[PDB]
Amino acid sequence: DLLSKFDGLIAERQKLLDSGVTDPFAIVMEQVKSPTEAVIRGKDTILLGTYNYMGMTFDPDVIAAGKEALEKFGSGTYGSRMLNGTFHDHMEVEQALRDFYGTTGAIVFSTGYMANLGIISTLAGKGEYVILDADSHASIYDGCQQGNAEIVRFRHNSVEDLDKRLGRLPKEPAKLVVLEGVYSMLGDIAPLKEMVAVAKKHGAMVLVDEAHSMGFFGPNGRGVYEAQGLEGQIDFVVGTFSKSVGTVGGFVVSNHPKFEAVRLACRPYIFTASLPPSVVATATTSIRKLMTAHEKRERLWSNARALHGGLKAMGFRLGTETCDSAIVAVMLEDQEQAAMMWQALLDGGLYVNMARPPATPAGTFLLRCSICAEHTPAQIQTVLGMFQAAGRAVGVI
Amino acid sequence: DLLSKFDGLIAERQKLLDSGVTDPFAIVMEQVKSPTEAVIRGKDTILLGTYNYMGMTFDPDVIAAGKEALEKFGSGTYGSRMLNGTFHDHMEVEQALRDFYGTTGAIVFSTGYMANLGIISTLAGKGEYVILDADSHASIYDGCQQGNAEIVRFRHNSVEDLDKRLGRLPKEPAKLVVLEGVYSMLGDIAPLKEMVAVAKKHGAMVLVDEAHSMGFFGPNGRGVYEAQGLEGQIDFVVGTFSKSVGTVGGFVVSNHPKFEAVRLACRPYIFTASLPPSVVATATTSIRKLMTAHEKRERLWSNARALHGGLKAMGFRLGTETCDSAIVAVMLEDQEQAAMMWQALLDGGLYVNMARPPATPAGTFLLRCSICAEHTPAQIQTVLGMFQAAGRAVGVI
Ligand SMILES: *Cc1c(COP(=O)(O)O)cnc(C)c1O
Ligand SMILES: *Cc1c(COP(=O)(O)O)cnc(C)c1O
Repeated sequence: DLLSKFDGLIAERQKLLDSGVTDPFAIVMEQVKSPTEAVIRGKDTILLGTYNYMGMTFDPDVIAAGKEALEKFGSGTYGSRMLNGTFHDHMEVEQALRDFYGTTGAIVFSTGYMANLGIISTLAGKGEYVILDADSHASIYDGCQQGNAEIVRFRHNSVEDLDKRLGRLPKEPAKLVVLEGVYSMLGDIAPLKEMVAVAKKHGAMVLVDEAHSMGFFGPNGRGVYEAQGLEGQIDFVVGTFSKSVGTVGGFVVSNHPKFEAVRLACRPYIFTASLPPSVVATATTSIRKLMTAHEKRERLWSNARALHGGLKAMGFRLGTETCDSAIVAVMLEDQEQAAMMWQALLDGGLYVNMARPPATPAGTFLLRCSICAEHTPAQIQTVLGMFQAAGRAVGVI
Repeated sequence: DLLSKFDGLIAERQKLLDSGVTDPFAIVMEQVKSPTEAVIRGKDTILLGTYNYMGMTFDPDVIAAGKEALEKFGSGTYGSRMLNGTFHDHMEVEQALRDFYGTTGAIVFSTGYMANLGIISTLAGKGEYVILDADSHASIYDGCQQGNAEIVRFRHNSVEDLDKRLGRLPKEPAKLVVLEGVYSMLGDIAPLKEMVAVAKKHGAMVLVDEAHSMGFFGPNGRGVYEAQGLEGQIDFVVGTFSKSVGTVGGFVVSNHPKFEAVRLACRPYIFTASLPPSVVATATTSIRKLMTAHEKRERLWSNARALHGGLKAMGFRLGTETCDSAIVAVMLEDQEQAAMMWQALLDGGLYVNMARPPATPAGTFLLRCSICAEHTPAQIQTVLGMFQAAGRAVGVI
């Protein structure tokens, strides 16, 4: 029947479960103390495998705004904004995004995934081109699949191949180059300055996903593009509320004068219910605080550099030579070593992300650490000690 | 550039704005009293254009659970359930859905739109068939577009054409018939009993969307399929939290023994952040209450029948001969009459949905009333009086 196609996935998964102890795909946090600590399998555990970059999820203003919105506006919404009306909160979160990014346009979506799906599939039509890195996020590929444009992959992280591939396309049709500021697998950064120069040379529009940079790259925290001096050169910036902001949602911002027309045409925007009052309230409050969260940003980067430098010094192989983002990736030799290391860390009171094939390329086995602004220096030292102990015990270092 | 393709939509929209007064695509509820009343354009307004069927959005247990979840678990989540872990609330809402539908399987998604997008595109692969009503919801069509299956439209509401179209397909490949219980445009009901018999005759699996029926069709409130005696014959049921439950989210339930494999393959499930604690808490609490919300169900249907019967008696042309759902559709003669009627109602203190081409078929111009369990009999009488007054003033009756 229709599920026979999954027999292979089912068998593969079971083999993988049988070879390990804890199922990394079924981690549950049973109680929570903070953005950095929860109980997992009955043990107080430092959280280092989650995307709460700015530790906004327990911010007292964020929480208060969510509670108040529940009280005053209820648990849900009337339906589609366009068809059934909305609370004023939606206009307010879009204004907050305009203010955050310094743009004339902002459109909020129910998720970051849907923001990418919708914007890519709506902007590029039949006969047009979407040009993207070979290792682009799934949501970006899914937007290409949802649309009717031509797809043009370029070799991962290659300015030269972007240039060559773009230059070989027909000149007249409109083109969307889609880039990510941070490559999330290893935590390295895209050469956006150089790539955007290439895109503009070929007359393409540029969309940059800044999901992994919000509040901590660039003078205003707008992202890698801002840090690299590209203010005013990026046609569209897509992001999410689910990493730095601290709730669900997606958005696209732009200065394009016709940007509002996207609401008229974008099916994933039109055909879904608007976000609940509590969600919009937490997002708006968080976004406004992120504009000036200098202390959080400071701690986030200090913590990231401490962890990166500390692990490097211990002899771990990292995904990056320098600490370039809030993701620190430890590279292991094989599937078993990665699982044993991950398990040792978990058993000792540390949760990190494990990434293995086919989620990563064959031959790449990672422990990915995502730093939080609310990690303390002591916690980062504890983490380093836990890595040292597990790494020695397993034989990684 | 990439937005030149919207020049037509932009011009059309502006012409439509110029011909009316209030923009029906930018309705804002500035303050809220209840599920049935808000301030719109400074006026106390009865809400009859929203999808809050069971009035759960201000239920005191629902609100309390949302507030408590914010306090205890914060505003957001760790990321993807599969990759970054989750709170136990996600397993709990899936259990609530298993209990609600009496199924062995339940998978929650970030939206109903994504549940349809994901399940359709994941279940039916290359060489397989998705068979759907010509007037299917956009999310169902978008799932077809996201997937690589063959698409097979059948004539709207035609058991005979479903049968004929199915019978003419190659026999061996697996097939998904996708049906909606309630046709939301006019508020009529699908002949699911007859259509499911046809699907099974041809060996197809059946997916039914029960977004417009949850808590008020069938002995257990499971949907039109339950009401029509199809318990145990439906392979998959898809729904949303955004109508009856009172928050955002989608789900699919099933008794298929391999249903869990969908998590391994379904990209819109994998590549998005899990729903926030407050959202999951409000959903779980609401779903559990909906299992036994007999009083709400009673009022909802009483209100629907009162409105339908009352409008019919006044001489309005309705989309249905009998009151078959909680959507009552008033059919108007032309674009202008619909707008004038809608505007008169709004100005007088009643908000209903207006649906016109190209959202409806050319020649169909609707005012759609969506009833709430928390409407009072007095409010429904007030609504009838408002329709009578506006209809006379505009010339509809
Ligand atoms: C996180 C992320 C997403 C998904 O955002 P959600 O809000 O979790 O749906 C999509 N694309 C990119 C590049 C991301 O980083
Ligand atoms: C309401 C509805 C949807 C959308 O659900 P959201 O949760 O608002 O995304 C999708 N399909 C059908 C048939 C619906 O009725």
